[PDB]
Amino acid sequence: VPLDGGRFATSDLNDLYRRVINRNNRLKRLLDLAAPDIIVRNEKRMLQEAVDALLDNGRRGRAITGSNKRPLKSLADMIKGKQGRFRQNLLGKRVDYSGRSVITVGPYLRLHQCGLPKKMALELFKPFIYGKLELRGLATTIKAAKKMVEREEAVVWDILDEVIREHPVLLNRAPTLHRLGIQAFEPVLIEGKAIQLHPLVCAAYNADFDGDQMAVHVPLTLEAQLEARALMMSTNNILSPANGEPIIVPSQDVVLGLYYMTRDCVNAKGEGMVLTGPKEAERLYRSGLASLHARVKVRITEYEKDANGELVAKTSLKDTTVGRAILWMIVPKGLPYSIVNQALGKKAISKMLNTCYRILGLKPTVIFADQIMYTGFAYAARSGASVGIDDMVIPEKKHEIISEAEAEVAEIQEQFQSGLVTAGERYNKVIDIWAAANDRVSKAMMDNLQTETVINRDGQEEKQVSFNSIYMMADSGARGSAAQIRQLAGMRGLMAKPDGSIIETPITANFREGLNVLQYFISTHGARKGLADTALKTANSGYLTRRLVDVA
Amino acid sequence: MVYSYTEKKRIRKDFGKRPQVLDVPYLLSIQLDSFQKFIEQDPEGQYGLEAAFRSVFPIQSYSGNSELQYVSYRLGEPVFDVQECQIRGVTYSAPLRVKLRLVIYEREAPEGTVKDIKEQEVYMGEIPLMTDNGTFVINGTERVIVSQLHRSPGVFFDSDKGKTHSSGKVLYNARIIPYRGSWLDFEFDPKDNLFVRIDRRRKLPATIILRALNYTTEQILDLFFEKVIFEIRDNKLQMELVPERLRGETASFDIEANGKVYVEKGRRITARHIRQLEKDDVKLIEVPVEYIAGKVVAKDYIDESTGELICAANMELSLDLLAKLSQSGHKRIETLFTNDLDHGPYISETLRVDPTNDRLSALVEIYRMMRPGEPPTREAAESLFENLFFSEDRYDLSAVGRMKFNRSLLREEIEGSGILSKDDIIDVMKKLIDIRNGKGEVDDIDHLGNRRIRSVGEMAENQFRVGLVRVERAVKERLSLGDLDTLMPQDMINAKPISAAVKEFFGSSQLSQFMDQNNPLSEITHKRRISALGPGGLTRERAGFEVRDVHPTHYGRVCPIETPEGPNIGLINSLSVYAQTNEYGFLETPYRKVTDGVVTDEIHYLSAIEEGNYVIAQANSNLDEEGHFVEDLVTCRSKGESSLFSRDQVDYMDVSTQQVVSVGASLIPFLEHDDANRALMGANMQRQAVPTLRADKPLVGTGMERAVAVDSGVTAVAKRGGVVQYVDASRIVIKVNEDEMYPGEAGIDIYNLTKYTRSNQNTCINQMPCVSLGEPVERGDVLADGPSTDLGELALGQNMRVAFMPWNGYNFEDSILVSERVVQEDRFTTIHIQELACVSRDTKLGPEEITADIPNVGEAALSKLDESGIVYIGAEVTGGDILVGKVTPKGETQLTPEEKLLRAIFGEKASDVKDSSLRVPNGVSGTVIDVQVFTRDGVEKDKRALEIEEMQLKQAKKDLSEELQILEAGLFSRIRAVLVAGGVEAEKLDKLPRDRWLELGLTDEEKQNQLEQLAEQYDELKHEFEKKLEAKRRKITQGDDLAPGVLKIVKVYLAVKRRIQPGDKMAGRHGNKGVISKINPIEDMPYDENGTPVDIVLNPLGVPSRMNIGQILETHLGMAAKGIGDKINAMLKQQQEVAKLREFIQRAYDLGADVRQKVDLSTFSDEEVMRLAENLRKGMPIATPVFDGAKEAEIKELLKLGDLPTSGQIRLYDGRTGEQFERPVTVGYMYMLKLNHLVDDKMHARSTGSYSLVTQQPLGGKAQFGGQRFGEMEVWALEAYGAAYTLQEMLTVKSDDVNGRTKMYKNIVDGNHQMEPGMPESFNVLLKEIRSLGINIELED
Amino acid sequence: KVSGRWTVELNADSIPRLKINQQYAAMGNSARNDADGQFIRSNLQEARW
Amino acid sequence: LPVYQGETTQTLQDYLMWQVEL
Repeated sequence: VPLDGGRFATSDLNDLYRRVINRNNRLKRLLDLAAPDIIVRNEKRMLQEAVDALLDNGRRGRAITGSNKRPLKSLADMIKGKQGRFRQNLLGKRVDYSGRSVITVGPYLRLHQCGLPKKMALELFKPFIYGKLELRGLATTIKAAKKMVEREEAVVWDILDEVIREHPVLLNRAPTLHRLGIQAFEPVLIEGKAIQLHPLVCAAYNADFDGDQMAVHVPLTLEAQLEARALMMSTNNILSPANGEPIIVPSQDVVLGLYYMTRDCVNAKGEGMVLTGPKEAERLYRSGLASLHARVKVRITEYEKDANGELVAKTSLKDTTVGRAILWMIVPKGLPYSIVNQALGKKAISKMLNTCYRILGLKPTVIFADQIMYTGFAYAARSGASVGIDDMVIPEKKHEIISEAEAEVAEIQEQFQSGLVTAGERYNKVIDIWAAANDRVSKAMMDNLQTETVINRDGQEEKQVSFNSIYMMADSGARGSAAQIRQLAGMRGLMAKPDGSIIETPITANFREGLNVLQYFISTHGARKGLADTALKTANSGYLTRRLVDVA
Repeated sequence: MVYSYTEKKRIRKDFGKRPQVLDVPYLLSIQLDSFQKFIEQDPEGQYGLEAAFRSVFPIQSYSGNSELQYVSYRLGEPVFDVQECQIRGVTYSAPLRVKLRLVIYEREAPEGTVKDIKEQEVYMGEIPLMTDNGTFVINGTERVIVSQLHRSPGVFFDSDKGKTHSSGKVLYNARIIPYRGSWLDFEFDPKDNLFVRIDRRRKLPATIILRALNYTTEQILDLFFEKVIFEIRDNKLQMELVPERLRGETASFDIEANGKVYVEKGRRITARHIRQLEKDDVKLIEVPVEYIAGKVVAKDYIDESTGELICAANMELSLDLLAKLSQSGHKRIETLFTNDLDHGPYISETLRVDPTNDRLSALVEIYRMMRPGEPPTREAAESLFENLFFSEDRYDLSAVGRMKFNRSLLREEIEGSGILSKDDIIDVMKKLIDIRNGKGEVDDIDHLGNRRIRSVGEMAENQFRVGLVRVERAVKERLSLGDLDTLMPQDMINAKPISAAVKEFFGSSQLSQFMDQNNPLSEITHKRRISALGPGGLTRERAGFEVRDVHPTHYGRVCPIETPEGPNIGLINSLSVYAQTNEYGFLETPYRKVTDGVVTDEIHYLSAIEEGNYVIAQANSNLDEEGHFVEDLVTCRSKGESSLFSRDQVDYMDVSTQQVVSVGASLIPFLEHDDANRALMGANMQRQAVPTLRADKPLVGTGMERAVAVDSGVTAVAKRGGVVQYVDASRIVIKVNEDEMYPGEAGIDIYNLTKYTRSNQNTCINQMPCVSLGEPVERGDVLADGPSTDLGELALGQNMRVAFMPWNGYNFEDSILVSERVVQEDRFTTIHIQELACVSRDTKLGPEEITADIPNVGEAALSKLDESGIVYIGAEVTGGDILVGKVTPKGETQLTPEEKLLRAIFGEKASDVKDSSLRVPNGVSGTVIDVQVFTRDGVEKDKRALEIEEMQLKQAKKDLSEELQILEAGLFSRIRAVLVAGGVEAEKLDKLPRDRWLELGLTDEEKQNQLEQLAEQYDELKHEFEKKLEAKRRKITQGDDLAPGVLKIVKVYLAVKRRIQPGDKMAGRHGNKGVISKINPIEDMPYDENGTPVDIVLNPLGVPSRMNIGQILETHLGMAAKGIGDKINAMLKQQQEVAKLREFIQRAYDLGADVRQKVDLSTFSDEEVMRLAENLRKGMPIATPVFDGAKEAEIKELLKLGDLPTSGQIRLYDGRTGEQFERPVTVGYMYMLKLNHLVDDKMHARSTGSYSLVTQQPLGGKAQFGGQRFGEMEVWALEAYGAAYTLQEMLTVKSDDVNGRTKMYKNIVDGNHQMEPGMPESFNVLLKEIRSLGINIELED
Repeated sequence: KVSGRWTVELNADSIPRLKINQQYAAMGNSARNDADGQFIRSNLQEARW
Repeated sequence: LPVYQGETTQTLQDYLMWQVEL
């Protein structure tokens, strides 16, 4: 491996050999000349040192190259360590048929599918393209086939679309911690440069659609293709192999859509309408009623598998809403209606999927997951569902609670000045009263957010659950929680941890009304602590996993 | 009233309530002030080269009576300019030459000098010179040297106790850190014994270091301990007890005092008893004999008659020994006190542990530690011990070290010596014992009063000193050997060692790295970076968990936001806006003095230590007109615990709200409404933005963009300018007015802009003029706009019209939906420039040549090549076309009839040459911007190399003749004026010069002499012009010197325009990033009631979970600003009168609370309003300070002025169905920026390529079409699936199974899909490597 | 070419060089055996030549 | 790190053998 071409300058494997060879030659030609004992013993000592350094450098002494203080890599150093032979032999090998790209979302896709760019394809499948071209008689010779593939002709594109058809390809997220980091899909050729991934499998892959990349590997033997179809297919990884809960569950922008479409509000357009159930979609789409209409009576034909291996119908006239009546179209046969006739949060649809899998089987539950994703995505967009400054409201009692807490703090400080209370007791009381004030503020803020006032049946007074965007999202569980809302409308709370302790004065402000320089500087210790904790615990978790796998 | 003629074009509205007191500093002082003082001629030798020389320059021969000194050093003038260095590839530096003095003196005379050789100076190396931007041009590439943050030399009493002790006991050690030399550590053991440790090696007993300093047991005892008299005469056995001095111990029995007994037997000691014993004079009181057995003797007592060693020092008294020592030795015996409660010996227990009692046996112990063998011979051990610590030229810590040492030991004096001292050692040990017993507090390493910063100049000085101390040895040797000579002072002064040391430091170092070049913000924040790693401090990113936290003393000194979020989080920081460096290197920050309630304008800089005493108020505190406080109770910081204080306790107040944030985090609008994590991420992602074609200002800013753009040095600012004469796409010339003009110059300032040059990141750097002809320009006004700058403001991104709503799942998690209009209008389009080079590399067969006579190639390939063989400028090249036609000679053609026939038939090829041409790498396409060719001296091929030469020569002639033309015109005007009223009209002078007819008037007055003098001056000017032109031509055509092998170099640059597409990564300023998932046609994109479609659709499900209310506030403010701009645009389109437009602009400028006074119709004329309105017609620029921004009420009010809904929401319609969305949506204008992670550089695919010679595996990470890495976790996944066949396939067929790869390829092409696994090659390599050791290994059957 | 009348230098890296060994040069006198002394003397002579 | 394990190149004989295999 020459550097400048003129001189090869072999290093780190031939320097030690050269040292040993020349020193041994000198000792051998000095041994037969009746050399003095001191000289011959000294030469033997240097020969011993040279051989020891060749076999292992770091153990005794150090041998270094010119202009670099780094030692040489002896024979053993290329066996042990993370840069040794085994850890490149232990599947540390690179692979031939592989490709990368940035991950992109494709919502039109179904569970057993992915979007593979045409530029990336026709390169991973090039031997197959050559084989098909030779078989169909479009290129009598390998050179002609190569030229035709290099020119990228329409026949080449048709042949690629033909050969890629029934051929699974498997994707792999870079940190693969459990089994589901590798799944096999059916490639669909897209015009672009980014791999399109399925939102449902994003949760298993732990992908986040911000610069994440994904590797592609092609199985070519028949056993490998059948294996990717029958063991690694993403339509076979329904349940988690760790605990047993389903690994596919709508999580975001679908939970919100289903929650919005299945909700009840009084005095909506078309309250008293009675219909058959197919008519709810015709009534929402054209005119007449809103998907939030109440007291709507629709006749639902349930199917229950009461008989052994056979299901029978049952027709009723249960009251429901237009949105639930529409979603009943998506819901399959064997499932009942009580699982739909509700507000349908996130755990509700997770239970829906679990019941569908347990009762019907695998194919109905896969189809149900796909249809749920489609309908949730559609209605979330159709709902508008924006966010604004006025969306998060601050309770009016916050000022009075802050004033009362400050007054009690002043009273405690006066008592401490009087000498009746010592420092630790005063600190504990201050913390207790501030925590109580924080809890009261949070309770008042939730009180304001939860309840809304509306007019029903000309009564002019009604209290039904609000339609605030932040409250709706938190309640549905799509994204966020009441604890995180507390920091947007209520107070930040104590938010104090220099190393372990707690500052007596808490942050009394939220992000809607801004923050002070002192408060914002105080609130950075926890952020830095958490970021450092993640960045220096990832490696420890990886090492624990490695030891577990090696021992078991 | 602010004129600011460059700013008067477009005034940015400010929402700043607080009044600014201190203006933002230079923002790049830390990088260039240190280097300026590094090479500054100082009359007194304190820092720089003057201090580096005076250290070890006086050379004294080994009793040779011949010395060497120096007079002064002078810095040479640089050979090339910065632009010349960058275009060439050489380093920017300046030669160093110092006048020396070698004096030889004769023998037998005390200091009798006979000859001096102080007549010639020697050049010793070149110092790389710093440019105007705090950056170096080392080897043609711009590099920045980061400052370091390490622990200041001194003494630190750290605790190092807790769980690491593993005994439930606290320890107290002490370390003395010098700036140079060895370290000294004084630990403690759970046995309450102290040990001395050097260089963190094996420990030693406590008092060996004391005994080495000619100290005996008696002095050590009397110095460390206090000895009581213990006067026991005539068997009285009485004790001189002082209750004030010693007390707190219960009396056992037989205790008496003056008058009544002090304490009854068996009674607890009481404060009343102590007070009574102190009030009454207490003489020597008797105690039982039990108190003697436990007590130890202070000194060694000797009997009066004989001198036996009875009662040895540090020995407990015995009852039997007591009688004989009282009878023979003496009566009063010196003893100790040794009370556990408030004291502890901790040394007398160690004295018996010492194996050595004499200094003789003690001195060799340190030698035994230092060197294992070779015992000393009474000349080595003493010399080593004296040279280790107490030598001047081997320890020499610092002035800072001595200052910290004296401050930590309560010493008034600050001026000390770099040598340690015995008394210093005893003080250190005494204070260690004091802190162990309880006398003070342990130190804190994270405290910014214990850590100092090292800038580039001082590390350069240290490296130069290290390089000079090496050549000093050679000079001394050459002066000692063969001293009988009178040669010039170059006996051993070799510049190569010093130059090699300085080049090694500057070029290849950990703290010297390529500067970021994709943003002015990125550059200006790389130059202010502070790192803890490097040659010192923290050796690795590991070994730290509380070092990387936000210490409370980081308030106005380092930023708690800007830091990377990777492995080195917390080890990389950025200075705040106002943070300055102390005299010794610590960090300061400015405050305003508060005197008896009022707040003065004066500014005091306080370091970390000083700020801990005074009570500093808060910047967000109300202020009266006179400087008084509104509220009696104000929030302040006292010692790290902020609380409330009255107005009579405060002493200082902060300067501005931007004081705690760096320059990166001060560009984020509404920073106080964002979480710390998201603010950190937004600040970190702002630096990665890549500039686009058309720069667009932000409608929502903070006011720091102007300062950042000006101070980044990326624009072209006008120095001493008055008016513009000629404006061009690449040249600006300014006619400086006479007010700012000094005699002796033409009066023309010329600026040559930088057009389309490659950056470090392969981006584009382009400057565009802003001024027009005849536009008056003041001093400090910008003239050009660098990358991502708009009229002198930092503009990195575009104002996109965002909408917050889910859209069919195309913005699912962090994906973005972008309208097609964004792609059509060429927003976010980016220009990228690459560098390709080829060398000739002459051979023994013959030199290689670029002649375009390339064999085995078609005429189509050589269509784009010139006669010389290199591409035409402007040609488009894709894939694998030829750029430079190079041929390598082969061996001589053989006499063989076959080759003879081939030569006779074809000729001109003879297989003499081989096609080793430079071709474009696969998947690279672009158009050639310009080429550059370099030919070494002595080679005059120059096929077409003269064209660039002539272009440069003509440009130099054009830019050099202008000043001469101006001077000649002035002289001609002077002649025409002095011939007035002399009978000669100006018509003759205008027609022909004629040297004013050679004074045809012949008045014999001063006129003739005046004409002669003017003719002489004109001749001198012409001669100067010719000399300058010849000098420029000689500097231009002189030729380059390259590497010995290299014969010539040709470089080719290609420019590529990259557009937006799915996969590309966008971002905001609030830590929100994303990947484009779709480019939606304009028809489908949601539209409002006026038919205008939004540009970008974003997911509203990130705001409540990431706490980014800054996004929402920014969109509302941007919507208000765009509404104002739209109203102004409509009024301009209606061609309305000036009065109404001016009144509307004034009403829009005066809106809000009391912030800033600015009024039209009194400074702006009728015309300036037109250009102001035409500039701010695409939106009203708004500036909200960091923590003093606009309020929600003011935003709602501003929305009302542009006739917009104050709620911020608006009804939208679906573009595909025309059905109105319920729950009205939020639209606005967010500043979106495009990051440097493009999908064009991310995709890679491979089927079969080139493997490595060893292990036969695919290469790697796109290194020439490499493969991808299956790993241990991936094989674990496959095994968990049970994928035996896929695993075997990935193991063998796709990898080093050499005989199986070809078989699988053949079977795939034939349509078989079958595998022949075989055996991997890496296992064979492993077997061979194991057998290369004496270990037999094989496979059985 | 130093601005006319080029001066010639040898190749520093390519040129060979030999250095006497101090350890063995400082043990010929100490050795009390005539064989060792004569051996060291002869080898010193040959090396210096 | 010192550069080692260079790439394998495709000479004429190897290319012709590759084409013979197919």
